[PDB]
Amino acid sequence: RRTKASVPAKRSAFKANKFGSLAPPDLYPEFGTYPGGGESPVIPFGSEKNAEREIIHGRWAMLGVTGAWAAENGTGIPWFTAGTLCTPDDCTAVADKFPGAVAPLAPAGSGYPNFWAVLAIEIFLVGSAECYRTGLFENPFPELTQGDVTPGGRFDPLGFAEAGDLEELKIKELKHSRLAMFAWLGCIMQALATQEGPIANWTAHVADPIHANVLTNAAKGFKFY
Amino acid sequence: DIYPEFGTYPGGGESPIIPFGSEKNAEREVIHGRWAMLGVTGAWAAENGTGIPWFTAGTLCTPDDCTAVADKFPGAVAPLAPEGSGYPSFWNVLIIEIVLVGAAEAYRTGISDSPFDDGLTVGDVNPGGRFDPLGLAESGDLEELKIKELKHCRLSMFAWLGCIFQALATQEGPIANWQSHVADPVHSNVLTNAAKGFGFY
Amino acid sequence: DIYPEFGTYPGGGESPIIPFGSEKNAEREVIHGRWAMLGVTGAWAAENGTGIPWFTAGTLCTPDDCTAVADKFPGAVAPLAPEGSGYPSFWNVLIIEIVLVGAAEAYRTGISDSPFDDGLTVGDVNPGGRFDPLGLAESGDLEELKIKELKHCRLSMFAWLGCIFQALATQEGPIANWQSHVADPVHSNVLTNAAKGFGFY
Ligand code: CLA
Ligand code: CLA
Ligand code: CLA
Ligand SMILES: CC1=C[C@H](O)CC(C)(C)[C@H]1/C=C/C(C)=C/C=C/C(C)=C/C=C/C=C(C)/C=C/C=C(\C)CCC1=C(C)C[C@H](O)CC1(C)C
Repeated sequence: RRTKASVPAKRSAFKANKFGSLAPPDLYPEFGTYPGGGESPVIPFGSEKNAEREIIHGRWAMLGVTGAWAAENGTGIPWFTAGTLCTPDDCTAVADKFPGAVAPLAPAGSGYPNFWAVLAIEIFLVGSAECYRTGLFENPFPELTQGDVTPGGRFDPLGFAEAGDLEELKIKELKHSRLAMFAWLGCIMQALATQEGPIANWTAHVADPIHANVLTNAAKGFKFY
Repeated sequence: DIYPEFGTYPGGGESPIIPFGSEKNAEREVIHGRWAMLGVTGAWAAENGTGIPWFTAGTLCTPDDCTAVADKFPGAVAPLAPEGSGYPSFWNVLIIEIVLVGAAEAYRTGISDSPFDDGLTVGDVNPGGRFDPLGLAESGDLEELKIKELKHCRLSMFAWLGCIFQALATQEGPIANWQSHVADPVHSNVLTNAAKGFGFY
Repeated sequence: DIYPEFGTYPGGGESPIIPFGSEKNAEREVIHGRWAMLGVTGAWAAENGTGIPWFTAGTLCTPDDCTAVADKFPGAVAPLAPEGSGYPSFWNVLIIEIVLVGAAEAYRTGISDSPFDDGLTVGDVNPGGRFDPLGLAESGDLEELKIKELKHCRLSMFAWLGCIFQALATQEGPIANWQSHVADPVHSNVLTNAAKGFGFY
């Protein structure tokens, strides 16, 4: 073994070309304001960390809302009962839940996602990433900063951040984040009140808009009065 | 003294429990208070005169039918509707209340300019430019009347919170819960109803 | 490091989630922990001794009947009560409760003058002047002992919140839930109970 240290000179498989900002110069005409650009309309700004906490809950709630949406669209199972499928016992069922899946997580027969297997992989993968994101563990990518919700190095392979206007993209993500978190809260409250999935509640509300509302179900007590 | 009870008004001193924070919180406290005054008073009066619970009053007017509301007024000399049930409607009441309340709110806050064209100032509570056709505000002790208003604000809101939790637990009505309490003070209270499980345990 | 866990003692730190605000908030925290600690250990002991869940222990003692409490206490030589006479009554205890706790409260907080009048200062959570006859405050690393007590305070309150939410969900009791979980942890959990429903789903 000798030291080569040649020039890689590799380019991204996709590298978004400069597209700039696709938003008006005004960036938060909506209620409230992005952090670091004005005063919080109602709730007090708890801490500098709260902005990054908002971003993380936002991205997680985006992913959760889209997961509940796609799971109910593809299987019809509500998200709040999808946990009962994969359990220490009979986690075989959870396998075939993806429409068009060429193959099952559980091949026919014994072959299957075990709860503990899935769980052990889940801890070892997600916790590792969670730690690497925060100050726990260490930084495997020194070029990026732990504790920054917008690293933008290897984590933007397409380079949309640099291709456009960075801060308008940031606020766009923030607005999507807040929208999805509020939608997630609506989904949990709907699950509590109606015991039916989000897309089921949507379908009931669009089939007969005038009925199948909060107040319609309240007339029946949300199945509790 | 001015505020001998627990806590203090916005100018009196530091808040005991929740820090004061933004100045707008006082304005929200007054507006919420006034709305709770109206709400508690309405819930009382409707339950005393008619007997329907305030929380189920929502189901009573609906776009399927909103004629049960008509004529359900104590001592009503003048009927709310014609004999025709069709003329009164849930959406008819909804549209006019939307436009009226939206105008009132927008004028109070400054989303749209004041039609009154008076010294009444947006982002302000009880300007008193025209809202007080009688000058007992300025004739009487305006500060004393303000602290009295605020004490009633906090009382009415705390009572409204109690009313909603009683509706969630007792499911009988605020005034009806009052009647049960006085009828049997010792066998009808929170702790007895908790022993009954609030209808769920 | 004295406090290696997530948060830190008030004397030094930032209070990451909720801002620190007033120091009266820290006073409340300690007192809430010192109380909830006694509450959690009492619910533990009541469940172990009598099998009665804490959240319905008040059903036991009522204005008409407060005699059942006498035979509950395990291993007692004679009952609590005059046997059949059962002098202890809900009101008999209540008058005693209100007077004794009100005196203890007021002499704590300084609403009334301190009877001990021994240089003790009201509004301090750790007097260390008379309430430590054993001298463990005087001896040892007193600050380290404040840390341990705090840690126990926060743990006990979190366990109390768990106990109330388990009473609401499981409806079984804290130690009964503990025994169910220990007998079978895999198929007796919060998520197993959610799958079965909490009695409402
Ligand atoms: C947990 C998620 C989360 C987090 C961490 C934040 C944090 C923040 N937001 Mg965001 N936001 C969120 C949710 C959240 N928000 C949602 C869902 C919306 C849409 C409604 C918004 C809309 C929004 C706007 C429009 C603005 C902010 C602003 C801010 C900042 C100031 C507020 C603050 O520090 O106190 C945070 C304190 C709280 C989150 C406590 C509120 C708790 C209430 C009671 C909600 C509880 C939800 C639910 C009922 C719980 C259910 C429990 C379950 C068991 C049933 C801060 C960065 C402001 C800003 O950046 O200032 C410059 C600003 O202008 N946010
Ligand atoms: C929404 C109504 C409202 C608003 C806007 C305020 C706002 C204010 N109050 Mg008022 N107050 C209210 C309700 C309210 N209060 C009620 C009902 C009472 C009677 C119990 C009081 C009694 C009171 C006193 C005695 C004092 C204040 C003070 C203050 C100031 C302190 C800052 C503050 O509270 O933070 C804004 C409010 C919050 C952050 C509240 C968040 C909610 C809390 C944690 C819990 C409430 C439970 C909630 C209702 C549960 C709903 C569940 C249900 C939907 C199922 C501010 C002007 C202090 C002051 O003026 O000091 C200078 C003071 O001394 N108020
Ligand atoms: C009511 C009791 C109580 C009180 C007064 C406090 C107060 C305090 N704590 Mg302590 N703490 C408590 C509970 C409490 N904490 C519990 C249970 C835990 C265990 C998780 C802790 C763990 C803890 C740590 C680890 C740290 C603190 C810190 C602090 C300080 C910062 C926060 C502040 O000022 O706002 C106080 C505001 C509140 C108490 C309001 C909390 C509101 C939420 C919504 C409560 C959620 C649970 C609620 C009861 C659910 C409702 C149940 C109901 C339906 C029945 C302050 C001195 C920090 C500190 O000292 O910084 C230097 C710190 O590092 N505490
Ligand atoms: C802040 C502030 C400022 C202003 O001044 C005023 C103000 C009033 C707007 C105020 C605002 C406060 C508010 C309103 C806060 C509310 C915050 C909330 C509701 C946050 C929710 C965050 C939610 C997350 C992370 C969820 C992730 C979900 C995941 C992983 C699911 C995963 C998943 C899926 C896909 C389907 C399977 O079946 C199983 C499971 C369930 C596991």
